[PDB]
Amino acid sequence: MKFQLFIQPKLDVLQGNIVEYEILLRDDSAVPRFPLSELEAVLADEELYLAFSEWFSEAFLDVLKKYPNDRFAINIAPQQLFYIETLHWLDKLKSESHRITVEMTEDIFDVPGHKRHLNANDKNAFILNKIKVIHGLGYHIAIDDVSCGLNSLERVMSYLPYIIEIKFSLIHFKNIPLEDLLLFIKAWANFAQKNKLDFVVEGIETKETMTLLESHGVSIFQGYLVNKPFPV
Amino acid sequence: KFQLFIQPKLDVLQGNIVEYEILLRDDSAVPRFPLSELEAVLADEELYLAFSEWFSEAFLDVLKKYPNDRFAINIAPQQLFYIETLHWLDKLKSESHRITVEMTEDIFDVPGHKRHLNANDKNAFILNKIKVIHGLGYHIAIDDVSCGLNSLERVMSYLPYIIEIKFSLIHFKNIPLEDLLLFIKAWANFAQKNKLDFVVEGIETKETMTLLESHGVSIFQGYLVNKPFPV
Ligand SMILES: C[As](C)(=O)[O-]
Ligand SMILES: C[As](C)(=O)[O-]
Ligand SMILES: [Ca+2]
Ligand SMILES: [Ca+2]
Ligand SMILES: [Cl-]
Ligand SMILES: [Cl-]
Ligand SMILES: [Cl-]
Ligand SMILES: [Cl-]
Ligand SMILES: [Cl-]
Ligand SMILES: [Cl-]
Repeated sequence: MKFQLFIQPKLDVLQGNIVEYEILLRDDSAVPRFPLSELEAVLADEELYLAFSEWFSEAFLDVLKKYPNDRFAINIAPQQLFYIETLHWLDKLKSESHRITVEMTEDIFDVPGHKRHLNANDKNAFILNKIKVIHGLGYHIAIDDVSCGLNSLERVMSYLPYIIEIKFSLIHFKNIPLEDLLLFIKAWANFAQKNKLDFVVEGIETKETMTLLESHGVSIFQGYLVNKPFPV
Repeated sequence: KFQLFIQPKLDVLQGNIVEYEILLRDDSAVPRFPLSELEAVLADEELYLAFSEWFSEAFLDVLKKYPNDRFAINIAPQQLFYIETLHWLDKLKSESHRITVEMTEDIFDVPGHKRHLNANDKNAFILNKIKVIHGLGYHIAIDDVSCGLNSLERVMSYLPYIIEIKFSLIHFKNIPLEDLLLFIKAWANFAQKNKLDFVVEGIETKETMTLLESHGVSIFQGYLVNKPFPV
């Protein structure tokens, strides 16, 4: 209803090649924005979540068909994993998982009501299990926006068996002096290397910035330029 | 079915008591944090009122017993959606000048009457309550940074109102210390740049301190590992 898909090509900072396309939810707005309140309303009702899920999986499959040679990243909030429908549509798209990355978002949404009786430890176990399942289906799993939301180092550590990628988004950290932010970037870069994970830095304004990040010992990673998403 | 423990916080280098932390425990043969019980209380306003009345009175008894010392209490951000929480912080406010509110990294379910708020409006509502607590003169610490929801983004959002950030080695057993040390150094610098106090908890012994120093963790309060006990 109030929903549509956008794509953001993810462009390598140094040579500008398209590494993958990320899929983004947007509203039907004058100027489309992420539909935060609408997705939360859907997440709070199993029947609406089922309709949303049917829409999303079909629309996304249409995109996969239209670009059959490329990798697609989709965003899934951990709280989505409390609905079996989420895993059911990942299962139905599983012939394409070799070219799909599931970016687990940093979002803290209200847990669907039929799983609210679980304590905090049992909730984390349930989610980790579902991440196991997604990994088992052969999706690449990435942690999105690390050091944001609930994507703290502890969480990244719990997900670690099942992930291939850590993403750090400069955009989420505007007001931190870069020389201060650089120490967190260096920490995550080293973590990624030690654990044979790909490290991605998103929201890099120019190649100038790359070199900037380059002096202060961030050696191995993929950088993505800032660019506007657009309708699919 | 709840009781309070205290954990004296002991300086790693000279062993003095910096402050005492108040910890919730159940009535078990071996007491543990009563996670399920506290979540059930958080899910029901009437039980939360009754728990709040118990807690605040019990904690006030403690304060009277040790009138010269600083006490740290843990508050989960979701407790801020209940007006009762600010009501008892308001009632204890004559002592706020020796109380630290440690905002925990917990992700509990938000009380039902505030679930209608979108994620942005929920964050603003918590931030407003933290402003209030800071306004009452409490010291506010962020507990267990880089755990739970206490990510760098959150710490940034809390920043005007905090004086302390705490990093707990205990939460990160399986990270090789030379890798963990880069995160510790990042937070140590963040604290200095922002004139926050940096605390590293869960230091087993004095050698660790040298390590921390050799890797740019210059100014911090180290705390030893020790057992809490009934108040
Ligand atoms: C070329 As590929 C590893 O993104 O499927
Ligand atoms: C010396 As003090 C501010 O920790 O009571
Ligand atoms: Ca993403
Ligand atoms: Ca604490
Ligand atoms: Cl999205
Ligand atoms: Cl379900
Ligand atoms: Cl973090
Ligand atoms: Cl506690
Ligand atoms: Cl660990
Ligand atoms: Cl320091």
